[PDB]
Amino acid sequence: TAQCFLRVDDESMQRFHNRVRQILMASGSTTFTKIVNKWNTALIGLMTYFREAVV
Amino acid sequence: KYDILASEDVEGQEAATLPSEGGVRITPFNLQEEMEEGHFDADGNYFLNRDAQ
Repeated sequence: TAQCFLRVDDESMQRFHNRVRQILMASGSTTFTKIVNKWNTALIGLMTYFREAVV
Repeated sequence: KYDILASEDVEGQEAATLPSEGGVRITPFNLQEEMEEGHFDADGNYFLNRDAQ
């Protein structure tokens, strides 16, 4: 009887973008493994909470 | 700030004098020049002295 097209809140996209900005900005002298670890944490959180909304 | 590693820490920095050979340049075996250009860190990074000119 209906459909429900899904999206991600602009607030959520901005929050994730700001998280990645914190990643890059707060780096300085950290190893590369820590940076990629934080990136993977952010990506997994976002993409397992918003499964089809990301697509 | 992180203590810049000494050129003795790496060791084996032979004081080569040849500037170039076969067209290609000859890098100095001593990191004094690179340290002057931009200091290393305590763990082998390359914080580069900002060239404001």
